[PDB]
Amino acid sequence: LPFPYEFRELNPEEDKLVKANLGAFPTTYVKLGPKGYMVYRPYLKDAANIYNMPLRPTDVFVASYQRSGTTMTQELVWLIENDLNFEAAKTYMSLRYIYLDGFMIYDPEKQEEYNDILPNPENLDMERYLGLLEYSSRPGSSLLAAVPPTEKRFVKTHLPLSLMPPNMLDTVKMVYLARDPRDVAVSSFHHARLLYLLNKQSNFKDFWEMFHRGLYTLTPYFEHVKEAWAKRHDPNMLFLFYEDYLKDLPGSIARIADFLGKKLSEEQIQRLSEHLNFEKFKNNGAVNMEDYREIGILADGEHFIRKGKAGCWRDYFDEEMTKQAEKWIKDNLKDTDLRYPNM
Amino acid sequence: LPFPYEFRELNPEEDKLVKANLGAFPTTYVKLGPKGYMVYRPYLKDAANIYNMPLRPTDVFVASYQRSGTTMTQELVWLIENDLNFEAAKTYMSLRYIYLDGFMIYDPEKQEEYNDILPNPENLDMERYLGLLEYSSRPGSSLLAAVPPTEKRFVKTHLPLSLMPPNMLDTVKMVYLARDPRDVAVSSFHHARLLYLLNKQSNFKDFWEMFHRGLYTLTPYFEHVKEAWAKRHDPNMLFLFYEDYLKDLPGSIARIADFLGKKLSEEQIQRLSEHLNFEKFKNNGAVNMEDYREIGILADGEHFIRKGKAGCWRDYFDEEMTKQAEKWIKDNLKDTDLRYPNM
Ligand SMILES: Nc1ncnc2c1ncn2[C@@H]1O[C@H](COP(=O)(O)O)[C@@H](OP(=O)(O)O)[C@H]1O
Ligand SMILES: Nc1ncnc2c1ncn2[C@@H]1O[C@H](COP(=O)(O)O)[C@@H](OP(=O)(O)O)[C@H]1O
Ligand SMILES: C[C@]12CC[C@@H](O)C[C@@H]1CC[C@@H]1[C@@H]2CC[C@]2(C)C(=O)CC[C@@H]12
Ligand SMILES: C[C@]12CC[C@@H](O)C[C@@H]1CC[C@@H]1[C@@H]2CC[C@]2(C)C(=O)CC[C@@H]12
Ligand SMILES: [Ca+2]
Ligand SMILES: [Ca+2]
Repeated sequence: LPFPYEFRELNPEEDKLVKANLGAFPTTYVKLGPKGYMVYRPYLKDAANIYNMPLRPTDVFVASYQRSGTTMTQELVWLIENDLNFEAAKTYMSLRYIYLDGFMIYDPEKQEEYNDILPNPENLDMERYLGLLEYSSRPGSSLLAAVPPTEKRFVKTHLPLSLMPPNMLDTVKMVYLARDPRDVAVSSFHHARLLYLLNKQSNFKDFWEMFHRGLYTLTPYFEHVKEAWAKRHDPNMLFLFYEDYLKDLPGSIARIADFLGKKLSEEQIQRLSEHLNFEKFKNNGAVNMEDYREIGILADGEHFIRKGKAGCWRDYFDEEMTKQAEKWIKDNLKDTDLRYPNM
Repeated sequence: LPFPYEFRELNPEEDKLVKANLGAFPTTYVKLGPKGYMVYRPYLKDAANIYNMPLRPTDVFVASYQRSGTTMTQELVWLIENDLNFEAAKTYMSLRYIYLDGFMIYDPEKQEEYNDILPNPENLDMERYLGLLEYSSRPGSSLLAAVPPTEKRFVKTHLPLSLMPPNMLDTVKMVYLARDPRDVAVSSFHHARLLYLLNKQSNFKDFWEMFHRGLYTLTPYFEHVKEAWAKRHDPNMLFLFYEDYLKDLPGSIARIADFLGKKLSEEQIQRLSEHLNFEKFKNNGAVNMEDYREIGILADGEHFIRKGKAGCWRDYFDEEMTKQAEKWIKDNLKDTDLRYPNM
């Protein structure tokens, strides 16, 4: 099966906005497909392979537009499939899951350019840093095909459904997370600050400008959610809202367990929910990627697991931005049954 | 005289490293003085008293950074002062010497927490175990003041000179032992394993990391040795190298005897050297503290008197560690006349 998509460069206006906020970061973008999904240029080298990647009936995918509850979901899905063996789950999440599209953010051609975004390149633990860069050079497809058949493959991706094998849900199970885009925006802003992707001179309004305009990584945001929403009633797709994890963690866990063919005891569900307690999780070395800070690539006062709250976007949007966001959500939810819990 | 030192908590980075290797052990550390000597928290309660402890012209101290030849030296110094009465030396070394700072490793506040580091707490001889804990609760100063004036006091300590009465050498005699830090590191690692101080999951590279970085008990290592080295000329200080005990035991014994005001016969020196034979000493119940194993607090395959060799650090350091250790020693020996025999 051939790759049915053409890519396109950003036009002058789009390129101006993006550069003004992300120009310092080495990697550039291109829009892919008819919906114009923003992908880091390096994604193109593995695009056809991903679209045609061989799937296995045992594969399990945790998909979502970034910062929507992926990490939490991965931990839950992993423990449940592995009979709540919390002990075995103490290994790095990055070793337990393959980040299908994680590679695209790195361009080997510009290797020398990446350390220049760091306040102090000199403090880097080079062995580990170069180690990271090498891993990031490996296309997702290869990482997946590498896993032996007698080992259950856990996949993490932020890729929209239209870029992966169509009908994939006929073979694999997927848990897709969606979150209020406004909160997603604030979390993505900080995430961007965490890894030095955003220009230090840019602020949140700038980021929000790129975001709702479909000029940030893997956006248009709504097209992304919509594809998954449409596959909501499929037996192998479990569409969940990040907000529900907060309002009723126990309840979400039951749904995930059932979706995976497991019946947990009220006690087991309780044990899992406690394990997912924000403070405890935020301090869980296996999932917070704090070891990245010892390597030297994380910014001061930023963490992968941040605040873990819903609705905090009100502390970042001014009157104008607020209305602009309302109109935007309004327009994209018009003539669809998609609705957010907290909205 | 007031205690001229302030203490300081470990900063986040330092605390992370330490905890990762010693966290399971109940007792915590703090850095003391301008040099930042690592002391177990409980040391603070008796710090001022030790700094101001009353000394006696008959007192004799055997000092050193741990695992540098203290025990051997204690036996030699004791026999020589007691007219080679080998018979009277058959009593426990712990009863013949007061371990000035031995107490700091135990915190009565966490009494319940200590037995939890044992594989089998249930096998403990409780009477003796609680007996140990009680003795360990007594500050060193008190143990010393307790000894009657008509009895010669033998003191053992791993405290640097700057923490004891300044000018102390004006009253007491001290024999200070120094050993190649690399070998000291390997011996301290095993010692740490012996008493269950180190996390069972940590390995030697981890320990060596803490060690040369000044994050282990009574380090910075070089500052410790340097203080004693500077007083090497004083008539009441005898600076010796552990390595010399191996290359020329008879020769070291003569120096110790002369330092103490005793003239031994070539035969007496010979009798002493034989008494200090590694195998024989390692099996000497009065100094190997094997009775601690019957109590139940020693780890399998670990002993106080281990290999008794010099240079064996080469079997524990990999190429990188080796260079890192070379640079480190290089830097601390720069602009000083301090030199190690085997180096
Ligand atoms: N155990 C947990 N409970 C609640 N929120 C959690 C969590 N672990 C992570 N999060 C939150 O999930 C978001 C990250 O999403 P993802 O894992 O998909 O990248 C962050 O949102 P915030 O930035 O709002 O804090 C993060 O703090
Ligand atoms: N009679 C003896 N001859 C040689 N080395 C001895 C000895 N008695 C003890 N040692 C060694 O001295 C070190 C202990 O030092 P200290 O008494 O100051 O704590 C240990 O080093 P190793 O771990 O290298 O074997 C130990 O085996
Ligand atoms: C590219 C970048 C961020 C830019 C540069 O510092 C190199 C690193 C290499 C590791 C990457 C990281 C981005 C976030 C990634 C993709 C992860 O979440 C795991 C691997 C991480
Ligand atoms: C604290 C600890 C080790 C931790 C715990 O098992 C209690 C014992 C009590 C006796 C201590 C021992 C450490 C080493 C000591 C200080 C000696 O060398 C003699 C007394 C010993
Ligand atoms: Ca560079
Ligand atoms: Ca206990």
